[PDB]
This record gives sequence, C-alpha cells and structure tokens, in this order.
Amino acid sequence: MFYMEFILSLIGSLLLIICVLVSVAFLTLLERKVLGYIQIRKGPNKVGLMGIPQPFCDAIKLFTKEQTYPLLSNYLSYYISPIFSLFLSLFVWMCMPFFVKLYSFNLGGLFFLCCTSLGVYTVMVAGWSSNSNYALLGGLRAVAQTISYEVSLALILLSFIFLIGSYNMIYFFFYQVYMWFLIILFPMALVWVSISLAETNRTPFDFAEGESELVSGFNVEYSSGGFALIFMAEYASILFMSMLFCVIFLGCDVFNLLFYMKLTFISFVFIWVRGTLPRFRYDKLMYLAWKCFLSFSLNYLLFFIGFKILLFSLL
Amino acid sequence: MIQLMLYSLIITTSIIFLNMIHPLALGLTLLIQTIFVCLLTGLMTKSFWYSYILFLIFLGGMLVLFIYVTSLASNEMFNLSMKLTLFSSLILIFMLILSFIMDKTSSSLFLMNNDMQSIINMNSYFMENSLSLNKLYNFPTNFITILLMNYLLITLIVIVKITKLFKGPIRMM
Amino acid sequence: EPKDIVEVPKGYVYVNNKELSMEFADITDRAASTMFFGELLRGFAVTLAHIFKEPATINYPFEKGPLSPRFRGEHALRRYPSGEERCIACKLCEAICPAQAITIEAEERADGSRRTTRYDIDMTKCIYCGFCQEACPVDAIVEGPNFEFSTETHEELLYNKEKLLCNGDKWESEIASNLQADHLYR
Amino acid sequence: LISDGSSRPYRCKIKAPGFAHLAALEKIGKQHMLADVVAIIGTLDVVFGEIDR
Amino acid sequence: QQTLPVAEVAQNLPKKGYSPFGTKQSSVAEWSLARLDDLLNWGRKGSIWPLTFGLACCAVEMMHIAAPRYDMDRYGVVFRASPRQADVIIVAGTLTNKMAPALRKVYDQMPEPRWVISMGSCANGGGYYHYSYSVVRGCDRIIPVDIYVPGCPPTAEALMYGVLQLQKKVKRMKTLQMWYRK
Amino acid sequence: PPKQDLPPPGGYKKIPFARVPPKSYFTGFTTIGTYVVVTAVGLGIYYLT
Amino acid sequence: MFSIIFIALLILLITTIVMFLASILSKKALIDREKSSPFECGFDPKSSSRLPFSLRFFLITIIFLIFDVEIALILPMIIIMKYSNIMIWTITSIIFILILLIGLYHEWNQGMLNWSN
Ligand SMILES: COC1=C(OC)C(=O)C(C/C=C(\C)CC/C=C(\C)CC/C=C(\C)CC/C=C(\C)CC/C=C(\C)CC/C=C(/C)CC/C=C(\C)CC/C=C(\C)CCC=C(C)C)=C(C)C1=O
Ligand code: SF4
Ligand code: SF4
Ligand code: SF4
Repeated sequence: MFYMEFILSLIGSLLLIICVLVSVAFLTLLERKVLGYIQIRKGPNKVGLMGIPQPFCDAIKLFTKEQTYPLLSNYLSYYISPIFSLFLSLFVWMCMPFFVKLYSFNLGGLFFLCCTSLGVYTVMVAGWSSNSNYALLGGLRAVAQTISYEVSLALILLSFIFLIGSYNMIYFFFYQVYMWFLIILFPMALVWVSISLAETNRTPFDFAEGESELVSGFNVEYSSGGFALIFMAEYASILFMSMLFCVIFLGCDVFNLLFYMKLTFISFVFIWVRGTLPRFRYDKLMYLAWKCFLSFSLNYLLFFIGFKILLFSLL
Repeated sequence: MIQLMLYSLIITTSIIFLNMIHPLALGLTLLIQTIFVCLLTGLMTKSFWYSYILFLIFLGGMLVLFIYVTSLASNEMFNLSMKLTLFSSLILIFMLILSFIMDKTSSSLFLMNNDMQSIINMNSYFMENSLSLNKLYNFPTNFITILLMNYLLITLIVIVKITKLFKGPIRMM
Repeated sequence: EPKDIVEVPKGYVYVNNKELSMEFADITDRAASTMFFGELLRGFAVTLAHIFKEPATINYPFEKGPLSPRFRGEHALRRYPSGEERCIACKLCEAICPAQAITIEAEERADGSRRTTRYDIDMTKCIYCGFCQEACPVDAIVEGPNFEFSTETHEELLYNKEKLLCNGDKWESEIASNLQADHLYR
Repeated sequence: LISDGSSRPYRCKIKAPGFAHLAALEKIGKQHMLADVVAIIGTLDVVFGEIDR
Repeated sequence: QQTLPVAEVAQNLPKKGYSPFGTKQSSVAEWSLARLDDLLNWGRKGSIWPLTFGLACCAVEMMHIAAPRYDMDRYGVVFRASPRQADVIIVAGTLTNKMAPALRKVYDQMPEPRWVISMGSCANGGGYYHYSYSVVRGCDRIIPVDIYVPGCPPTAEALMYGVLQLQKKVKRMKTLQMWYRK
Repeated sequence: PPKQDLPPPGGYKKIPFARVPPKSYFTGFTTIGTYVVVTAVGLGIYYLT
Repeated sequence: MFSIIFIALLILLITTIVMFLASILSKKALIDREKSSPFECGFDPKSSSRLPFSLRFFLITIIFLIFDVEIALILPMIIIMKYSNIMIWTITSIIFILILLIGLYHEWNQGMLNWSN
C-alpha cells in the first residue's frame, strides 16, 4: 500500500543512480573510441578484451593514487567541492520523466533550471579553494559562462513549454506522438545543442577546463580522489543533457527501446562535435549569448505567442 | 516532523550568520539558508512554484556578488570559533530534542496546504498554479506588471549611467 | 566572382585579395550559411566520413616497421668469417665521433696483431649519427638494426667491448645482409 | 661562419628566424588576452632551439 | 647472455601464466594479497598518463607516438597537462641548468606512485651537449629515472617499446605482498 | 633497367596541387525557402496533434 | 518534496562515502614542502591568487541580475493562458517582449554590451 510505495521510489533512485554511474564510466570509453575513430586512430583496444574494461581499469588508478593537500588552499572547501559537483550531477536525474512513476515533478522544467545553475558553484568554489592562479582563472572563466548561457537557457525552454502547455515533462510524450518537435524547432534544436555544450563546458565552449589556455583549468590542483569525482560529475552532465534533448526533440518514448538508441546517438554527437570545432574565444561566447541568442530566443516567443493564440482560436 | 527541524536549522544558520566576518563565509551561510527558506515556504502553500522562482532569482545574485567579492575582498581571513561551534551545536541538538517531544499538531502552521483544502473546493482541481498567478496578467492588476517593465527598463538605464563603463575596469587599487 | 582589391603581378599568389560581393544573390548566400550553421555543416560531414576508413594504426609489437636497410640503431663490432675481430684499433671512429662517445685503448696482442684491449661506447652520449660506421676502414663497427634496447639502469647503457661483441654475434646475420644490400651506395 | 685557416671553425653565429619574431611579441600581443596570446605564439612560428643556441 | 629456449625444450615448458607471482602461495592470506596485488598492478598498468613535457627535439617524436601510426592511446596512455593528474613524466630533451629547478618541482608535484622515463641521449646522459657549460649531464642527476630509452631521437617504436617496459615494471610491483612480510 | 633512381621513360604524370572545393547543394534562397515550408508543414501537423 | 529530500540526503551520503574510501584506499606517502606547493608551471609563484582580480564584464554582470527577474514574469505565461482574458494576456505579453528587446537593442547600440576597453 502507501507504506510500500515510497520503498519503490528509493529503489528507483538507487537503481537509476548506479546505472547512471556505470554508464558514465562506459561513456568515457565511448568518448575515447569514437574520438579515436574520427581521428584516424584506433582508440583503446588492448586492455582486457578489445578495450571494453578500459574505464574500470582507470577507476583503479585514480583511487589508489594519493590525495593532494595543497599548501595554500582552504582544505575543507578544497576537499568538499568534488562531493557537491557529483551530487548535483546525479540529483538532477530524479526529474527525468518516467511513465512508471518515479517522481511526479509538476514544474519539472523549472527543477532543471535550478539544478543546472548550481553546477557552477562547485566549479567556482573548487577553483577559488585551490588557491592557484590558473585555478582561479578557471573558476572565473566558468562563472562568466553562466552569465552568458543562463538567461538564454530559460527563454529557449519557455518556447518548448508553450508548445506543451505545462512544465510537466510527461506532456512532451503526448505532443510528440505523430512527429518530432525537431521539425518545428530546427534552429532552436541547433541553438539548444549549442547552449547545452556551455552547460557541460565542452569544446567549443571548454573554458572551465580551458585546456591549452589554462594548464588544466580549475582541475589543475586536484588529484586522485577529488579529480575523479569532478570527472564523473562532468560526464553525468553530458549524459543527462543528451537525454533532455531526446525528450524534447526526439519523441520522448521513454518506455520504448529506440529512445535509448537515440540517447546514445546524441551522446555520440557531443563527442562528434568535440572532434570538429576549435574552442571559442572567452569573450566571443558572452557576446554570442547576448548579441544573438537572447535576441533570437525572444523573437520566437512572439512567434509562439502568436501561434498559440491563433491555434487557441481554432481549438 | 521536518517542519520543526527546518525551524531549528534556519534559526541555527541565522545565529552563525550574525557572527560571520569573511564575505565568503557570509555567502556560504546565506546560500545554505536560501535553500531552507525556499523549502519552508513551499510547505505552507498550494505549490512550490514560488520556491523555484525565489531559488532561481537569488542564485543569480549569489554568483554576481562572488565576482565582486573575488575582486574587492579577495584577501581576507577565516577564524574557527570554538565558542560558536559548541554554541550552535549545543542549541541545535537542544532544539532538535524539542521537536521530537513537541505537540507538533500545535506547531503546524494554519495556512492551508493544497491537501488541507476541502474536497468540495471546486477551484482546487485546476492546474497547480492557474488561479494564483492568474490576475498578474488580467485587468486591472496587469498594469502593475507593465509598470514594473518600465521600472526594470528604466533601472537598466540607471546602471549604465551610474557605472560609466568607458572610464575603465574595476580594480581594488 | 568578386574582384581583387590589389592587382596581382606575375609569379605571386594572394590569399585574401578577393573582395566581398554586395549583390543580394551573394549576401543571402553568405547569410544563409551564417544563419543555419552552413559552414560548420560540411565540417561535420568530413569528420564523420573518417569514421568509415580503415584506421592507420599498427598492432605493435605483433606488426611493426617498416624500416630501410640504412637504419641506424644499436652498435655492434663485427668479425671476419674466420671469427677474428675486424677492428684493428685504428681509432678513426674515436676521432670522428661528434659526441666523443667512444673510448679505445689498444695493445700489441700476444700473437702480435694490432688489437683493442678496450672499446667502450657511452650510449647515453652517442647521437646515432653513424659517422663511426662510415669512417671504419674495415667495417668493424656498425649500427645494427636493433632499436629496442631500453634499460632500467643508467649503467647498463654503457657498452664495453664484450657487450658490443655479443651484439655483433646476436645480430650478425642481419647486419651482413644490410651491408651487402647497401655498400654500393656507400 | 668565420674560418681561421684551421680544421675547426673559429666562430659560428646562427641567425634564428624566430629570434626577431619573439622580440616583437612584447607589442604585437599587447592589449590582448590569453586565448589571443596563445594564438599569436603559434603564428609567430617559433621552434625553440633556434632561439636558444 | 641468457639466450631464449629452443622450440623442443620450450615445447615442454608450462604456459607462463599472467601473474608474475605465480599461484604457488602457501596460505590463503598470502594468496589473496597476491591476487589483490595483481588488481592494483592491472589498474596502474592499464592507464599510464604522461605529463606532456616535450622539452626539445625528442618532443616531436613524442608526438608521433600519439599519432595514428602507433597510437599510444591504444595502450591506455593518455596525455595530460597538470602534474597532479599525470602519473608518468617523459623527460624528452636537453635539461639545461635554467630548467633544472623547474623539472624538480614539476616532478615533486606529481603524486606517487610516479615513474620517470628518460627519452633520448640528451636526457639520458647529456647526449650531444654533454660537455656544455649549461647542461645538466643527464636527468638522473635531478630526479630518479625508471626507464632509459636510448636514441637521438628514439624511434617511435623505440619509445613504444620503452613504454611497454614500464608496463611490465609496473606489472611486477609487490606493494601489497611486501606489506605482509613487513 | 636503370642503374640509378631516375624518372621513368616519359616522366611522371602531373601532380594535382590546386584547390578543388566540395559539392555545393544549397543556396540562400533554397535554404531559406525550404525552412519556411518545413516549419509551415510542421505547424500543420502540430495542429492535428 | 519529503521523498526528494530523503533521497537527496541518501545520495549525498553515498557520494561522501566514495572519497572516504578514496582517502583510505589512496596510497599514503610523506608530504613534502614542495609536493604541496602550488602548480604554476614549475616556477615559484610571484603573486598570490587572492590579489584583486580586475573585472571587465562588470556591466554585463549587473544586467544579468536584472534580465533574470523578468524571467520570473514570463514563465507564468503558459500556465495562465487558458484562464485569462485574451486581449489583456495578448497585449501585455507582447509589450513585455518588445520592452525587453528594445532595452537590449538600445544597450547593444550604445555599446554597453561590449566589454570594457
Ligand atoms: C599529444 O597531443 C594531445 C594533447 O596535448 C597535450 C591532449 O591534451 C589530448 C587530450 C585528451 C583528452 C582530453 C581525452 C579525454 C580524457 C580525459 C579528459 C581524462 C583521461 C581519463 C579517461 C579517459 C578515463 C575515464 C574515467 C575516469 C577518469 C574515471 C571515472 C570513474 C569511474 C570510471 C568509476 C565509475 C564507478 C563505478 C562504481 C563503476 C563500476 C566499479 C568500479 C569502477 C570498481 C573497480 C574495482 C573495485 C571496486 C575492486 C573490487 C575488488 C574486489 C572485490 C576483489 C590528446 C588526445 C592529444 O593527442
Ligand atoms: S653514431 Fe656518431 S655519435 Fe654515435 S658512436 Fe658513432 S660516431 Fe659517435
Ligand atoms: S674505425 Fe673501425 S677499425 Fe678503427 S678503431 Fe674504430 S672500429 Fe676499430
Ligand atoms: S637526444 Fe637527440 S633528438 Fe633528443 S632532444 Fe637531444 S638532440 Fe634532440
């Protein structure tokens, strides 16, 4: 009865947690193979059998390796920031729509907006806590990212929301039963991927890491334990944001198998782009968000305010 | 029940907040409390719509002041206060003890949750936030929203004029 | 096509000379790409196309190479088919070695033949230039085919004559084949 | 190259093409940020060892 | 030098087995540690992360090991920038006096267990500039070295062979099995 | 049979050096025109949903 | 909510256990005065990271605070479209988005969106 109900909710979260945690390990392998094939390389192929156990073969090393205690760092902050980076990455999954109920989440769309914003503090605190010049530049390079994508992100979500009528993610299924919103929203799909990259701090928007501009960005002063969680928390973001693209533009048939064939493909796209584009320039992004994306997104609210109004009169 | 424990934590975090000196110590204290107040407000309401909004609004303000803290008050110091840790921990457990032995039907707030409403209330069967946010965009209160718009846009003219961007960056000279 | 801002003389190519047209037919064409990510689209087609190629990786150590008979590698003191060492301690190799990596001490052997009592190469000082094998008038010293002799200690990289002679016996078959197929050029 | 009639050169000065290029990095990249300076460094086309004789 | 076994003699030898400690442990506790010691070594062996030092003209051949022809990444070797996450340092080039304090510090910042590879003659023993007034005569003067890869520059395969020697050296560590005796 | 590395009798063929651009399928009008049509049909099917 | 809080705590405990395993499973070696020194490309650092870091997007930083608080007023739109008067809802919404665009284009034309130079 009701007492039993919440037990199942625990199982689902734990089941979803271990499954996501496992997948991000295998995603990292997939990233190396695919990125190893776009480049004419072969990719990890020796370890174990045909390279499949590679990511596990790395999780051993990052945990048998010593913690680093930076001399000039506020140790408690430096030590805790990895936890909340991983926690916020996993926690945002509880809003992922299931028809076999996991959590109701009316206003689920907002819950996305709150959680994704939090992911910046963990980078921000980690960089400042490390107390290294590069780490601080990485942190403040990450914050400036939020100032850019944050506002445009909400508006673009609002456009999708107008189509469905509510902030509950479940309704995306019903409206994408005949077709896919990709057709109606092609430029937004293309724009949305672009902002999605900023969310997860990937090439061409890789500024928090800032590899080859900063030595390793805000991660420059992390090691075995802390660095691992920072890494996993990174790829959990990709996996979710890839899924959130599949529920919005690609049917949202969560109970069908193909939905998971789609989910991996969008994950491939994220790796695919990393092997194509050079990194933007730190300012060109912020100009891009405010000069083009923000103006672009507002323009279609009118287009969808008119379209919904026009459609309302007929129906 | 957790409402009382939320009462204890918001009190506890407020006591320490009075004693913070380092700006980031203030910020961390404030950020933690913004979570609880956001959580607590949705308990006594028909929906958590406003907790989402409030949380989102303040987080915008949280980032910006770090950017200025990291530029103005970058070099400052912390000091663990054994008086403070004991005092908060002492009262915190003390307060948590009461919440277990409290007549927590009496402590619950009389504000009508969505379930607290009757079954006959026909207006409670619509969308979660339809009616409440409704007259924000209907005659005559809509003009208030319009008034904000100029107020916000006119604000947007105030910052650029106060700021005088062209005369340089900001450094803690 | 648009015109060139600067007229080009003969025997010279310009990289950014053509100006930008201002006809609506072209501005829209630039606008469409700038507006639907058109330039990046073909960039994505190219990279995806490389997924469908045989990767150029070699399964080392099972497959490896290719090399050529002229390859310069580890050293080795050869010897005549009789078995007698070729080196006569002429010391041309020592004098030409740019790195001064060679040390030789020679003495009248018991049977009275000019020979070395010492021949040391400091492989951490050699540069594998190959001047030693060009200067040897009797092909005594050669740079064998081997390139896989990394050690775990610095001392093991200092070859004395016995180590060098051992290589000249382990690698004798292949060196004699490289010299035959290459001496005419040299 | 200078020769004194012996078997060895008397002095061998070597112009590094990048030497001039890096001397000008003081101004070319002035009033630019790291992403640009990193870009400039590549386009200067400096293989060190030239600059360090 | 110990020569390899002949086919007929080798035709009788038992299969080597994976672990270099064999399955001949007397007790359960020893045997479990031995197997558990393999698990560590299998981990560290698999993913060896160089630091991207690249000092001098060995550095170019340290790029072609990552090039598609040889593909260091096939072996789990992944280049990294920060010395904190880097596990191995490949000192490839001529370590001059001006650099020497910088290498020492960068090596120190690397967390244990850290292994050093010396590439080319320059980093091995000072190489072609051994007698220069401003060259450290081999990096082993400054930091401990675990593998020496000769060459000038070492061939790409030569370095690959060096890396595999480091995997085998890692494979046979006795970090746990020696704690038991300690 | 030559005794030295030399060009063949008659010489090697000409080596391509010029830049060849890839196939172009879309112009400004066709791209802008298609998008409006695709959106319009998209709205048409959206209404039925 | 109360379900989510419980799982929020349960996850936080789980992730916390992960490093508490890492802190013990990690190899332990004596810490050196140089091992814990900061990383700044192998040369000692001139400047603490806690010096005042100059800012150039300060103006945008403030504008970001504003533009969000108008996101609080557009989000409710959808929820109240079935229930509101269409003229009032239509008119007000438009003159909400035009006001935003006009504000943006005004500053864009005035050059405030550009960074300090
Ligand atoms: C040379 O030029 C070049 C450069 O210039 C320098 C480059 O920078 C680069 C840069 C390359 C990149 C940026 C590539 C992307 C790679 C990176 C950013 C980092 C490298 C690391 C990876 C790819 C590995 C990915 C994985 C991780 C880092 C760890 C993540 C955490 C994981 C996998 C753990 C997951 C958790 C789980 C519970 C999974 C299931 C269980 C386990 C792991 C348990 C393991 C074992 C046990 C518990 C033992 C139990 C035993 C018993 C009971 C007996 C290249 C390619 C280059 O060519
Ligand atoms: S190859 Fe050159 S540097 Fe090496 S020993 Fe021979 S002559 Fe000397
Ligand atoms: S040049 Fe040849 S013969 Fe002369 S000393 Fe050297 S190895 Fe011996
Ligand atoms: S050992 Fe040879 S290849 Fe390597 S850096 Fe020195 S001179 Fe260059």
